[PDB]
Amino acid sequence: GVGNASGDWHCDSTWSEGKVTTTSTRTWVLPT
Amino acid sequence: GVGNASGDWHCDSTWSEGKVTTTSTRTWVLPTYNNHLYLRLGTTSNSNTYNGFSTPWGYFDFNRFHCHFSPRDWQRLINNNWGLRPKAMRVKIFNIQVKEVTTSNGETTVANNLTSTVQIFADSSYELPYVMDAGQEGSLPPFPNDVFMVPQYGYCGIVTGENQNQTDRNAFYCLEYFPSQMLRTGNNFEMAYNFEKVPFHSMYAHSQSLDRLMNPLLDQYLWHLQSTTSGETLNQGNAATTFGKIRSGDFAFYRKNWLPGPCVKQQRFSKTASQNYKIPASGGNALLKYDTHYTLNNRWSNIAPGPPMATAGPSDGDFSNAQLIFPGPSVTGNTTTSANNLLFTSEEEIAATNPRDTDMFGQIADNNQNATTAPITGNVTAMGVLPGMVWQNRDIYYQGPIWAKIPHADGHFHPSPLIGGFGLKHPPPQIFIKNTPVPANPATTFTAARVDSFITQYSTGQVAVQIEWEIEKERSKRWNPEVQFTSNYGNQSSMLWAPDTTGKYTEPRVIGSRYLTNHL
Amino acid sequence: YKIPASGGNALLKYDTHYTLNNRWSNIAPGPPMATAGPSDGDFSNAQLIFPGPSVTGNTTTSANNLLFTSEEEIAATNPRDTDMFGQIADNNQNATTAPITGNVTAMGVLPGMVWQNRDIYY
Amino acid sequence: FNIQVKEVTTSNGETTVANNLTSTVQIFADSSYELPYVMDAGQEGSLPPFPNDVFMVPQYGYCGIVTGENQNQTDRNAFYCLEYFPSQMLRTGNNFEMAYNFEKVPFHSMYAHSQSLDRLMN
Amino acid sequence: YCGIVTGENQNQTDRNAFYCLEYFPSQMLRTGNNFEMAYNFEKVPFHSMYAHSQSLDRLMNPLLDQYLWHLQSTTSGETLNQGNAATTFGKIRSGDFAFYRKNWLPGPCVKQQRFSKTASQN
Amino acid sequence: SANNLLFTSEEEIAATNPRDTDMFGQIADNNQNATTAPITGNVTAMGVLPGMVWQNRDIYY
Amino acid sequence: FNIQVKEVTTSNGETTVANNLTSTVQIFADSSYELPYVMDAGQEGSLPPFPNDVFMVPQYG
Ligand SMILES: Nc1ncnc2c1ncn2[C@H]1C[C@H](O)[C@@H](COP(=O)(O)O)O1
Repeated sequence: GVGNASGDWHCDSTWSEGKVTTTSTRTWVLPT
Repeated sequence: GVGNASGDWHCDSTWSEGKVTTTSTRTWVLPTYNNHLYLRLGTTSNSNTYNGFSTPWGYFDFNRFHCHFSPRDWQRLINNNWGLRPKAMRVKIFNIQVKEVTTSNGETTVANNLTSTVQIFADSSYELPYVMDAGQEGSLPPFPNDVFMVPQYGYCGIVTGENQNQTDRNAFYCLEYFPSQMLRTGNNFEMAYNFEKVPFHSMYAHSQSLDRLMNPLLDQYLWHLQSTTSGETLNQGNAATTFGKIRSGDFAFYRKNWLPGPCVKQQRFSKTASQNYKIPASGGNALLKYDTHYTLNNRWSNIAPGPPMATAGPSDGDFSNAQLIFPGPSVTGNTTTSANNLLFTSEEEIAATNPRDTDMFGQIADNNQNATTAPITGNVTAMGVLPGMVWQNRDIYYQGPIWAKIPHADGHFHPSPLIGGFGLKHPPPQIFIKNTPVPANPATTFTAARVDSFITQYSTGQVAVQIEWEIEKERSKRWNPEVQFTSNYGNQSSMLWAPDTTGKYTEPRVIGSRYLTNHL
Repeated sequence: YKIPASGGNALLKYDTHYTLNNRWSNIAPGPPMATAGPSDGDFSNAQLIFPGPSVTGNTTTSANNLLFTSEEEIAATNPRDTDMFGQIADNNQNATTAPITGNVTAMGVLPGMVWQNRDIYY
Repeated sequence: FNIQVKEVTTSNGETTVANNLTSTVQIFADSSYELPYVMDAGQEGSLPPFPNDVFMVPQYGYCGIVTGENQNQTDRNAFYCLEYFPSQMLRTGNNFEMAYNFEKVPFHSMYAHSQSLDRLMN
Repeated sequence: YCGIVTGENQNQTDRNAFYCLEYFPSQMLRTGNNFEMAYNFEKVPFHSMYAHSQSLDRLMNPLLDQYLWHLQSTTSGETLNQGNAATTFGKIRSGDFAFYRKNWLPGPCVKQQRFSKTASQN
Repeated sequence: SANNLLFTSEEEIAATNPRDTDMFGQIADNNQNATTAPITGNVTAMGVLPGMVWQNRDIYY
Repeated sequence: FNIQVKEVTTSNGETTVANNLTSTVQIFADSSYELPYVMDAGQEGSLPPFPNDVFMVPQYG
């Protein structure tokens, strides 16, 4: 719907003994 | 959906035999801070220098008591229960409305932008520096029908030396690095939290004075030496020493089981301008230097109301820095000449257990007396805690803070905010909020430079906070009627504790919580 | 030294006391501290005094008729009653200015302190 | 136990004493600690050490908070009336009993240190 | 091992004690014999291996100002003993941080003499 | 020469507690009055007080 | 029902009105009779008799 957001802004890094997982979000502009 | 409200406005207090639950709602406005960018901050001023950052984010703060208690409620609470302590909390933000401003020439137009997002996250992890806790504006307003502006979030960084500058140690925390929820109208946010077991705050005044708890009728079975010589003259008399069994009446001499207080002395000033010595606010001898302060890393930090101590009553002509000062209804600006327009908190009630702010802790023999050398007593001003001491904490106030976060350090002793309140290791989390950026029309050919042209927006909605307080009734066996706080206001042209003809609302007096009595 | 029991300079004023709400309350045997042995010729207010068999009335001239409790045993862990806690540099020494030590009389508890409590008595 | 209530005739010159069998003495102990505690400090009245010594029960009196150097009372001062508490009534042949459990408390140290704190090193 | 020393003079009191290691049962080994033992530490506070990135005195939000007021000056001017009599109060504003009432006091403390690594300065 | 020695240091602690050579702070050691000037006392020894927070000395390799 | 919240632009000379869809009007009725009752005596504000008459909600004092 128009009124509902379609995703949450999460940027994160989670570290493991063997693997690290990176996550980042950004806002963008698109011209014509 | 766009058409449906996402929460109802309920403000309420429900009272139980054991627990009272407060609930209040308010409407808020959120600007766009710093045109969307984090800014370094620092000034170097000698006894003030500081360094840090200002953020594009804003936060909700419900740290003042009056946020959750209507005057009457506060009354009900304090005239009936001995202690109280917060148990659990839950918050929710809703009816987000994002506005966009056209800003035509001369006239600025505002219209809803339905598809716009404001982002909220609260951090449990306490990874962001806590600031909600001390001495600051931004808490929801006391009166329900008052809209408020969400405070901007800015944090301080460790300053080394008297000069402000940063070391490698200084750190930068970027709010965008945390995952946060994104809302649009029709979206809502909610969270819950549970306070940790904490000592019930004492809402009573001692009906006994520490120094004398003994039975007036009997006399100790111990003896003390009363006089080295005869007569009442200091250096003359017959040599013999005399001992005497401590009898009823010579109470000041009774050996007791406990010592009254931890203590730091405070300078005292008189509300009557005339009485004080002349002291400037600036220069080599600005007041600051003469007011009790603690030297930290080369910087004077003036001690805030200090280790709880007794203080002159509110009406008294003399007042100390130890007491907290609140504006008072009548005062118009940031500054005022006569202190008759201010409100003073006072801890007379504490006097029964610990030392007075302006007076000393006591006096100690500072010397080994001898027939040829007279005895000298030293005046004690600062006294750290000693085995067997018992003291009372500073009282809480209707408009005083509620909790404060206990510093993450190896050692802390008897955590109780000094400003008053409950000390928590994990305090209600700061809830952050910010309006997502949006972009003005942007150039047709690509440019790497970060975009800087944004549409102007602001948002508004309501937040609702509910706290569940655990309280304990009195259960005293005192016979004579207690003191209780009742208004007692004289005939008023425009009644107190209420909005007035202008429509303004202001709190008349500062109110504590210790009206009920209890013995030691 | 000569000291009266009454008047402007009655003993009370010179014996370590704690000012509470404008009233001197003389400190009872205070925070546990070491004290002269019972036999010793000097005694402090810190020690507890008991009548003793021979004493007839409420008052007596010679303290040889009284009984004194003493905490010599405590000496191993904490400071002496009549002596001080220690002495601290009360100044920043310098080639042109000599070092000054301050005598410390009252000392609140500090991290790492260990002390013994006053003993119990029959 | 073995409550014996006596009544005194008090004739002229001579005072006579005789038992009144139907008379009541009332005892209650309060757990709730609602009455100000006084038993605790520095005072006569404890049972005598020697068993075969009869003793006089102490009279109960309590202190009130004094504000200032001058004695007078504030609203804060309170009055506790013992009759306001429920208490047991006895007559000869009636007895009273009660029990209590101390709370866990640090063992009192009944030893003297054989080492001096300052030097524990080898 | 060290023994408790009474006084400034070394000598022993009855209190001094002697511990003889042979009085304890111990294992006897020869080549080919070995000894082993285990132990469990007790729960203890994690040692802090970090440096504070904030200075205690200022934890507040630089941007806002307290809602409390303090008295700033008894008189006008910047000269210590001259000026107009009136006392002035002011709402603690952003910047006058040294004046912000805080919730905590920074440290337990004992002063220490200071010396300079350059021989000349002392 | 002390240039041949190694010194441990607790600069890091400075954020929370007082400096070794400097004092704890200064207290009003007097009751000011129009005829009598205010005197501040230098505090050298300070026992623990309610609301104090400090760091412990660091460990070393 | 059919709540319609309007927002007014109020340009110069001319005042414009347009719907603001996301706006909230709040209603509660109190059973508990905790608020002083006034509906009862002698006063204008009741719905108009004739059906096709729009009316202005009375202000509460
Ligand atoms: N407000 C507040 N928050 C957290 N901790 C507190 C507070 N007030 C006192 N204390 C602590 C101080 C000691 O650690 C402990 C003593 O328990 P006691 O039962 O008081 O003898 O209680």
